[PDB]
Formats: sequence, C-alpha cells, structure tokens
Amino acid sequence: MTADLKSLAKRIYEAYLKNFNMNKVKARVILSGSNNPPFVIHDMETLCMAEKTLVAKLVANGIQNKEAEVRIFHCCQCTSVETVTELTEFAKAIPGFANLDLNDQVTLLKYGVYEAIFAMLSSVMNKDGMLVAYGNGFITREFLKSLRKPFCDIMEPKFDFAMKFNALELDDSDISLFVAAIICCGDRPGLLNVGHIEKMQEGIVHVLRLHLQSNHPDDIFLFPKLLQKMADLRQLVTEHAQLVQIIKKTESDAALHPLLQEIYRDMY
Ligand SMILES: CCCCCCCCCCCCCCCCCC(=O)O
Repeated sequence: MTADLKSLAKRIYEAYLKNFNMNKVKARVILSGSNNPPFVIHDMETLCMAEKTLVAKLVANGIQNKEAEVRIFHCCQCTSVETVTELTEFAKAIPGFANLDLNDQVTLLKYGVYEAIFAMLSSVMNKDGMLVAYGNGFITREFLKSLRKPFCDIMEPKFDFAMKFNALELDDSDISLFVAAIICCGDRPGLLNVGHIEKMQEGIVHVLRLHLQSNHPDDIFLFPKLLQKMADLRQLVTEHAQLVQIIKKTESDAALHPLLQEIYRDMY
C-alpha cells in the first residue's frame, strides 16, 4: 500500500516518448548515418538550399526575403514554439500537475519550458553541429558561430552546456524524469499554491533519485550532478532571455512569436 515509484518513472518515460517528436534514440540513429537523411548546412550556399526544400515559404519572397540570420532566428523560434506545445502536453503526466490551479500550471510552464528546451536540445547536439527541422537538417556549430552578431551568440552556450550534459550519458528514461523535475520547481516567481507545488516537486525528485540509483549504479553522484545542471540551466535561460531582449530592441526584422513574447514577459 505504497506509491509504486518504478511504475511512475515508466509512466513519465512513456509520456516523453509519446509527446516529443525527437528523442535521444531517434537523434542518435540519424546522427550515426537511409531514407530522407539530413541535409547538411555548413555555409550560406547550403543554408539557402536547405531552406528552399525544408521551409520554402520562408524564402519565397524574392528581394523581400529577410536576412539569413533573421530567417535562422525565425526557425529557432518555430522550434521553441513546437517544443513548448509538446512540454505542455507532457506535463499532464506529472502527478499533481493537472490538479493545480490553471494559473500555477501556466507559471510553472512559463519558467520551466526554456530550461527543459535546453536540456533536451543536448540530445540533438554533438561537438560538430545539431539536428534541426524534425531531423531533416544538420547545421554545423561553426556555421552558427559565423553568423553576424548578435545571432552568432545564441547557440554556442547551448553547445557548451550540451557537451558536458551529454558526457553524463543519460538515456531517455533519465531525461524524461529530469524534464519533469525542471517543470516542478516550487520557487518560481508568482506561484500561488507553493505548498502543493513543493510536495509535487518532492515527489517527482524522489522518483528521479531512485531511478538514477537503479539506472546508473556506476555514478553515485549523478543525482547531485543533475541538481547542479538544473541550476546551470536556470542561469543559461536568464542569459538567453537577456540576449533575446537585445535582439528585440535592436533587430527590427526579428519578429518575436507572440507565444514566446508572453513566456519572456516579466520572466527575469
Ligand atoms: C531549414 C533551415 C534550418 C535552419 C535551422 C536554424 C536552427 C534551429 C535551432 C533550434 C534550437 C533553437 C534554440 C534557440 C531558441 C532561440 C529562439 C527562442 O528564444 O525561442
């Protein structure tokens, strides 16, 4: 007559496999190297080729097409909007989340989505580049660094986080619970029912702790390593939001999608 934490871990894992278009196994199959392989974007010529095949509407404007860096930033935003949608459905699997007031669900998602986005982005990154466009492109790290300022400054800190995060050798069963724990933080600004959220957090962190003990017997500090990664992600998001605001203030063509503007509004 006690909670079955192994079963809860498996429920979370299954919800992650159901709700995210990309997972670490799917990404590794593509990254390893037969139908619809990814188109490699390593320079301006190959960016423009990939756009004409994969996001044709975006470059169908002739002289009116936006600057390459702004088109890339638009594609970044579309990826975030999609991952926010996936995370919102995933959160229903977290015990207690759907029982919270709607406003608290919104606040938890507001602060958690970008931390989760950058954690999961590691799964599609290697030291040379990253998968994009639903696994149909591979854009190089060097190409992103070559963009004009400020756009070359977006992805590099995310690659740096990801190289260390990937060295932990988590699998999707671990990442799903880490993402659930990110969403359940009782210290987000403006929460109403802090007490119930703290209990929700305690519960999911307990599931995570036991799962890591079982799945990674070789790494006895993996749980505190991941607690630190959560703090690192909060700081990565704070810095990312500051850069997005610079882009907003200084780049008139880099229209910010209204869902993301709402996420960033009053965030940090
Ligand atoms: C076919 C053309 C492909 C162009 C691919 C551009 C790269 C996509 C990167 C996806 C990850 C974006 C992470 C940064 C998010 C920045 C925007 C935001 O704040 O939501």
